[PDB]
Amino acid sequence: LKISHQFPGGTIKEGDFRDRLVRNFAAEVEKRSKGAMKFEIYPGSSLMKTNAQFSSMRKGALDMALIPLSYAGGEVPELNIGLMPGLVVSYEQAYSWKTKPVGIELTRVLQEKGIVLISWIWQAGGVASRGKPVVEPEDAKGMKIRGGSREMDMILKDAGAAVVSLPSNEIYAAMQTGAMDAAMTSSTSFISFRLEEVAKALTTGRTGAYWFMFEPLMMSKAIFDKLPKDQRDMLMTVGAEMEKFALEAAKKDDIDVAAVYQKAGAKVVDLSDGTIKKWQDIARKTAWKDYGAKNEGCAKLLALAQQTLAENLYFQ
Repeated sequence: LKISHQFPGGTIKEGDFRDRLVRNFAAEVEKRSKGAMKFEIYPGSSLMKTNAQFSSMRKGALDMALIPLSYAGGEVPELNIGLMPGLVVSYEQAYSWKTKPVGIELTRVLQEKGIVLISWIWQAGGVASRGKPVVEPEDAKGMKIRGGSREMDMILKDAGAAVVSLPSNEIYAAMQTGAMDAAMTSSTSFISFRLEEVAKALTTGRTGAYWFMFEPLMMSKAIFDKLPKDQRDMLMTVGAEMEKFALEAAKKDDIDVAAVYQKAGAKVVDLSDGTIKKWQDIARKTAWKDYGAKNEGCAKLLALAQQTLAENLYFQ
């Protein structure tokens, strides 16, 4: 079975946690299945381009991939929820989605489009800038910035930025060549794409973040459904186990990224609660409106996601 992703390749012990994750997944499924299932890992878009992975899975042309979900928001607008500030406020709350109505609905929508959710993965982010740190939304005014998704970019546009769309594996080159002023991506990516080589400032997620992206490990439903039940169950069981690994790895990178950039000479700053709320309040007026209005499926997912915000405040 092939597993494709856009991130740098490494080993089980060392590298981009997403690459490590899928190698641990493969290794554990292999161990448990005793050779019945074997895997081949294709990092760094070595199998196919980043934007071809999702559709290939849907068609059964690609077995598995780990991809930012919202990259597919153009063909399936519902998926734009994968990066949309204000709906996710913490890792605990974001992972809680899985068994709640919002996660059940997201899973249902993906199944209808030919996709199985193997591991939930959420990642906090930040902003790297070729000049001043981008901290407050108003800092984006007049800058050209890659937000990472339609809905992140709708917020940036409101703030007066010009926005640029590209997959994160293309950030390094775009920053290098001055095609943009700043880029948002995950803590892990800031490290693995070596963006300290092409920026002077980093705004981290150490004291919280407004940017959280869903980057799940997924599998073609056409392929998954043809496998024997015992193998299907094993993929799902091991898949769920990977989520604790992703949780711990993303949090560690949220911290470690700061030291990487400091040692490289960058100006490194964090986000206050007040600043984070400013970005989330703009999201409600812009992104949430754009998303909810797109189709009834989006409206439904937005409503269900909002319940998890209330649960986070009012339940224990």
